[PDB]
Amino acid sequence: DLKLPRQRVDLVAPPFVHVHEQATKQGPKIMEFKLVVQEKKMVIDEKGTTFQAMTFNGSMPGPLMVVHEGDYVEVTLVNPATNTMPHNIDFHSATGALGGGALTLINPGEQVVLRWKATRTGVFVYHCAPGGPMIPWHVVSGMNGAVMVLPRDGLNDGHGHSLRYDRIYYIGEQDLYVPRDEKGNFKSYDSPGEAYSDTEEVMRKLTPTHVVFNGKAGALTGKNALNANVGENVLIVHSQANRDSRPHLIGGHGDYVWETGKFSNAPETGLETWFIRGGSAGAALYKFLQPGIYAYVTHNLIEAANLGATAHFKVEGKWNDDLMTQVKAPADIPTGSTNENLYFQ
Amino acid sequence: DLKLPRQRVDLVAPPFVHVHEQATKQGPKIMEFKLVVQEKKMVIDEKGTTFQAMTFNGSMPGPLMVVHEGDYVEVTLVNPATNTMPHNIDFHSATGALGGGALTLINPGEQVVLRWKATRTGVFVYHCAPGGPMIPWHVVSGMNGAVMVLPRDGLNDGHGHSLRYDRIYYIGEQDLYVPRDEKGNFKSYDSPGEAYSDTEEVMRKLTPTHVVFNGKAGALTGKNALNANVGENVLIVHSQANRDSRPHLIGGHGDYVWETGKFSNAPETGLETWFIRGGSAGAALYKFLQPGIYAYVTHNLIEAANLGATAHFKVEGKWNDDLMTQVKAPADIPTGSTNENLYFQ
Amino acid sequence: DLKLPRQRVDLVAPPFVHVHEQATKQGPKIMEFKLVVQEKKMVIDEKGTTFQAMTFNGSMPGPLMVVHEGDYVEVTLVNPATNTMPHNIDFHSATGALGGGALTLINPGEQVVLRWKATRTGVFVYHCAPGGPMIPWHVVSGMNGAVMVLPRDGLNDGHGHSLRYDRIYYIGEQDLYVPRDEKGNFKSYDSPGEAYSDTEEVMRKLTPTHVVFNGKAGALTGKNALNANVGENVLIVHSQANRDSRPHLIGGHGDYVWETGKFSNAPETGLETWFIRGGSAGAALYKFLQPGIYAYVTHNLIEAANLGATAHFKVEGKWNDDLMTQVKAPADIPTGSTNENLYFQ
Ligand SMILES: OC[C@H]1O[C@@](CO)(O[C@H]2O[C@H](CO)[C@@H](O)[C@H](O)[C@H]2O)[C@@H](O)[C@@H]1O
Ligand SMILES: OC[C@H]1O[C@@](CO)(O[C@H]2O[C@H](CO)[C@@H](O)[C@H](O)[C@H]2O)[C@@H](O)[C@@H]1O
Ligand SMILES: OC[C@H]1O[C@@](CO)(O[C@H]2O[C@H](CO)[C@@H](O)[C@H](O)[C@H]2O)[C@@H](O)[C@@H]1O
Ligand SMILES: [Cu+2]
Ligand SMILES: [Cu+2]
Ligand SMILES: [Cu+2]
Ligand SMILES: [Cu+2]
Ligand SMILES: [Cu+2]
Ligand SMILES: [Cu+2]
Repeated sequence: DLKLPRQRVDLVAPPFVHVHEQATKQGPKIMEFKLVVQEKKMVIDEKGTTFQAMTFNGSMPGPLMVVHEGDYVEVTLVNPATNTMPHNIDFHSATGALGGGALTLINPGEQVVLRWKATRTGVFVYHCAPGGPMIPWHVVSGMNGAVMVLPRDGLNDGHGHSLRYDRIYYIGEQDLYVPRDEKGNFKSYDSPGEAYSDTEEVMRKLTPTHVVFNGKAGALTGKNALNANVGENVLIVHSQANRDSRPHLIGGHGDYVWETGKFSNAPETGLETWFIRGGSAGAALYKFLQPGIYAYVTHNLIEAANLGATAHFKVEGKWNDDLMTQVKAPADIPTGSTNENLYFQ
Repeated sequence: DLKLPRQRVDLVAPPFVHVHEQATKQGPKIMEFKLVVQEKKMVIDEKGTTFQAMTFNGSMPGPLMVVHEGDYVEVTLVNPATNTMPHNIDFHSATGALGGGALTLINPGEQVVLRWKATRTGVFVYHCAPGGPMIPWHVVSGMNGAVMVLPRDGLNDGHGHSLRYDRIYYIGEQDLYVPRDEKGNFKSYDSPGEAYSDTEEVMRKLTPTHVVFNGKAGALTGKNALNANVGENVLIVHSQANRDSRPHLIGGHGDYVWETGKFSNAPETGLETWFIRGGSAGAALYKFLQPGIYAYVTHNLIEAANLGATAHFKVEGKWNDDLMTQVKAPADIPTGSTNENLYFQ
Repeated sequence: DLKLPRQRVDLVAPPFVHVHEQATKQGPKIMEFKLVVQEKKMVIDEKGTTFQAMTFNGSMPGPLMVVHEGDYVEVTLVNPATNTMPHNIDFHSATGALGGGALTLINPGEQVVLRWKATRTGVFVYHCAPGGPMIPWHVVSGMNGAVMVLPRDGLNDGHGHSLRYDRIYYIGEQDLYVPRDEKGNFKSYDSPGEAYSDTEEVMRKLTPTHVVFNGKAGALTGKNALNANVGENVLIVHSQANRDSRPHLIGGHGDYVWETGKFSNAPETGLETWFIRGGSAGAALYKFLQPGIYAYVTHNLIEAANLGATAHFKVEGKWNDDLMTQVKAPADIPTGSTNENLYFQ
């Protein structure tokens, strides 16, 4: 009895996002998405450590889904008979039934269809939540993604001026808890079930062994650096389903930041580092002003450099010597300089 | 020489709150409260683990005290001779003398009366603070609560519209540090004094063994679930005196959230997860739109599911199929479905 | 080809700040600062524990640099030949080249001159960032400070009223990771190089051994307490380059707080505890209303009392009995009192 145009959306693998319009004059639609659970071993660091992962659509994070305020979202969740455990899905964007968790529990070999109305604008987390201690275990094993619900008029700056992005990326950050053997080496398992008890012991101490973007250390570095151009307005959506994060664009700023991730609230301007609370998504706009390599990190630098949480942007364009310049290149300290006279010696 | 009506308030045990008016046309009063320290063993988890607790009024958290801006708050603190240690009280709502800590130090068998003026609106923490390493130890042993100072006109949305709650609850979150024996079992002690040295060693590593609401794992689940009704505006006050928290209503939102907890600042709207900084109280409004069970958690899910930090709301009313509906119940995956053709396989 | 007045600034050791104007009618200048790297052993706690530190200008934190929006900042970085490692500098206030890190790498015996334009107002972190795992190691060894870029009209309250401070202090908070021997005693090293491998193992677990303000436990207590007077508006700038902090003035409030530290955003009013995200600086105003000792802490009380993160303010003036008063000093509990009748017994 819900009589609205339907539209099928094909999701893509993060950090890219499926095609969508920002501002729209189209009325409300039923937007149809399909997610298939996949349990599999994945590599999570540059030394080749492996991990028994559980994913939506084979990726960590799950794909970003984009709809407009007032749309209805109809999700088919599929749990193929190759999987070993029950799974479900809960959307933080949705209202009732534990975000839909209470309506979507499916055994291997089954599927379910849930519909929810997109009544609140912003970016939101979605994750598996089977019940009890299964909940943290599914989420930290990789079963979490995000949804963005745009206002029909697109983003604005909270002072009645429109904001438009040229480019969008979705960075999902994941905390992982990998057991070690007596000698400190990471342990390997043949199934998720088998990893469980040792993993639980690591989770209980609340300290991750890895903190990764897009599912592995180095995933968004080297040849998979993110691309941009001087002058472009880039939206970066950042989610963390379980633990806090402090995103920082090294060499840049957050021009407009919705750190709690909800478009009904005016963004903050000109931030250096912002804060994603565990269990939420945030979004930041930035207009690149200078070419070159930028590092996008969590600004716990131990986690960024040593546990895996660094992505790269490669930005093409012309350098602006007004903003920054090397006045004098590295040179010998002058013989006639007197730094030994300074207050602190 | 302070000539104002006096009024005695009877406190109640959390998560309930003593009777009060929201908006008031009464002038400033002296509001008189009494707190009695109690040291005692308490059960803190579902396996029956016990802990040497120190409390105000026998509860963790201490009772919520509610007054209006401009009131004077006169607190009698009582330390009965059955207790073993000196205690005091500091209010984050108050100005001077370390929030009153410097005026309220009492040995067992003594009492003291402090008066402070409620000049700043919001929710605030109160806690014991005897001096030095005693401070964290008293607080994490349970000696902390909150006070709410309402504007005389009641809450507003920051755009000049009144906000009124139908129902209020106070959730105090507590981090606990319970020593373990060689074999990993939790240790038991006959006095707070005796637990001290082993507890200090656990505190120094900054990782709690339990994170509980209203003093124990499961305290606000089962038969002590919180009650509400579709349509009701519920205020949830959340405090954490020592460590950060990220509250999340599973299946719901924060309609209006004062995450730093101060009513002079306009609330944020439509949050998924909010953030209580350690050493503070926050407050969130929500109007229930759907019946059923909701879980209120910190959205570090390891802490929520495995360390104790989950409460339940049971909400009566009629389900709204517009907001959310199960279109197709769990069913076998169709033989003629082709999920093996999807981008991620 | 940049034709502007130059002005040399002499930095001073934190928590004090070099002389500057708040509001200015002067046009843009080139502001010239010099920083010299110093590697040396420092004492970091009250038991005399030592640590292989790396600093800018011999202090942890580095000096606060103050300029106005539109100024150009020209920094000479000097790495004397007594040091053992390459170092550089990155400013979060600057745009491009990893905040200048990519232009400032200097070996011992060398110096470099970088110029950046101060286009964004607020307080910002600066830190060494040589590349890879060297980055967290340099920062947590002490190589980080802050810069404040003031609006030309000075601070305002976000509702078009001017804010002026009578007094400014810079509190840099530092997380430290000191290795322990088998018996739990802190280990000593003869060089930074030698401490490295053991320090890395401690950093990987993400739990600091010390959390200190101005470079050591007790640095801003006793005879080095900070000074103020009843009636004065004091600006406290707080930075943390690597880990989150929750500042709290015990006995006071944050009258006006820029917790994300950026002056383009209206401050919050009347906070009890605020939140500095790791990798950022924040600023808070407060007008002292009462004389006496105040403690400025991070409100993780374990860290404040047990790991080193407490400073003192000593405030002169007259006590205001209206705001707070001891109505009845500590006294025996009356024989005819009946506390045994209270709801919680
Ligand atoms: O109190 C009525 C009773 O109805 C139940 C049956 O399980 O379901 C209601 O809520 C569901 C979502 O939780 C809807 O799918 C269903 O249509 C609705 O009738 C119970 O939840 C509830 O106890
Ligand atoms: O500098 C004056 C001197 O007076 C003291 C005496 O202890 O107390 C003042 O402040 C108290 C609260 O801290 C008030 O109770 C008292 O009435 C007031 O005179 C000292 O704190 C201070 O050194
Ligand atoms: O793409 C052009 C090329 O120029 C380089 C040479 O290293 O430098 C540009 O950016 C520098 C700052 O990163 C400026 O100092 C320099 O003036 C500018 O030409 C490369 O970064 C870049 O690949
Ligand atoms: Cu699952
Ligand atoms: Cu969730
Ligand atoms: Cu106490
Ligand atoms: Cu406190
Ligand atoms: Cu360095
Ligand atoms: Cu940085």
